[PDB]
Amino acid sequence: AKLTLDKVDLKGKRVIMRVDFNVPMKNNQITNNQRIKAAIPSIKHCLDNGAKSVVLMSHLGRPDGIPMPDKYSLEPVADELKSLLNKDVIFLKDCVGPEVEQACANPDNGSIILLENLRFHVEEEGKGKDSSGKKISADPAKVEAFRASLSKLGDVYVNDAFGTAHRAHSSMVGVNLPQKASGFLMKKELDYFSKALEKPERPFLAILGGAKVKDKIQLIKNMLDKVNFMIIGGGMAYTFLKELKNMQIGASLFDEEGATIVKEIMEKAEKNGVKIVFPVDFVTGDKFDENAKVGQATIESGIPSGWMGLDCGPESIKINAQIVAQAKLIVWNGPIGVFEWDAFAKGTKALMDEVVKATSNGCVTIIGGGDTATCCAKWGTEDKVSHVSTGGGASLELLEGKILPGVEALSNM
Ligand SMILES: Nc1ncnc2c1ncn2[C@@H]1O[C@H](COP(=O)(O)OP(=O)(O)OP(=O)(O)O)[C@@H](O)[C@H]1O
Repeated sequence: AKLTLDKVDLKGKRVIMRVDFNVPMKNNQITNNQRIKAAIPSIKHCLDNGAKSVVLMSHLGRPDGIPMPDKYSLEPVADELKSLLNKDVIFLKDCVGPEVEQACANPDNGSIILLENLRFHVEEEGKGKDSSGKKISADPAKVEAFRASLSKLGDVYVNDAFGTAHRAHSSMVGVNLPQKASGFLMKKELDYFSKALEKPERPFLAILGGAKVKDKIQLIKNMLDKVNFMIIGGGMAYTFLKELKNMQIGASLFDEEGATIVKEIMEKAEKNGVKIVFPVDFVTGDKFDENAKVGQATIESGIPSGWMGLDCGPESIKINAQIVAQAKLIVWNGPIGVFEWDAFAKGTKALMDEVVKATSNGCVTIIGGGDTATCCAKWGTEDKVSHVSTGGGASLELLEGKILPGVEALSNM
């Protein structure tokens, strides 16, 4: 329901665009330009649609409100963008100030400008850390002076940075322009999560994985008000199993605090006519380590002392397959085993295999931006599923029922 890039007339207008350029980079090298490739459609569309200019702002790393051009500069990204675009980019040493305003006042037609790391200013995030790592706070008055500067730099504002739309930062909620719209990536993020929330197709399956239960209560609860089925994997499972199946979980992880909301969750599951499924057998390790001895266990046998459950097993994979294959909409957030290690990634991979199969068969599949979005990368299925969120933190909040400021800041119609 929010304004989008292709619905705005960018004829002869300057465009201030907030994009995701937080790329892994060691020594100003950039070890994965993926996120930079991703923003090109939006920028291209602006040039191709008559934009006088396009001003790009972003952040990279953890400078926490201190300019740090030596390790978190966007400069290496600015000329990496030139390569990818086969067009020169003008890098500005800062993101605000007199120089930055003149440079973007009335640029030559079609020029592309990239401002320095926004987080070099404590006003962007609204918080920070000084020379000794201690937390400092931005002055609400300087924050608004910073935002007044950023707004001048453009005539139309475009947010194509979903990954930080769950945080009301300056670049996200502070640009005051008549039209604030979603970029092509952002638009896609919204288009799909809108599906899994406004009026989902059924059967709607929610696969929730992860380590602790305490920080998934909201996500679990909000999903129970919408889905038909729900699978819970990952370390969480052991908390529910010990509490619902009197299972000896050995030395597996256990969320003591979350264990007290279990019965509250199962209630929710019942009032909403949903039946959660958990593993039934497990792949174990004699220690939380990649090359640990691998063993097997079931709910009945439980994990031996010392050992711990690290991935679901053969019967769990089968049950999972059956349920995945009967869904029209699947939302997957969180692997169901320690995917970082192959000895215990089988369950997660099998699930991926099945989910990809569901996409081919008409099922819309949505993946969380965190640990799950990287799984598609490690196994090239980023183009075999309906959607892979480009932002873990934001997708989690969206799926939790929380308000995403960056989004509500966008214009309507
Ligand atoms: N059976 C398990 N035992 C111990 N740790 C596990 C197990 N399964 C998964 N994990 C761990 O869960 C960790 C992530 O936990 P956390 O809940 O913080 O993120 P998450 O639930 O995976 O969310 P997301 O996938 O969106 O980033 C992974 O790094 C993985 O190592």
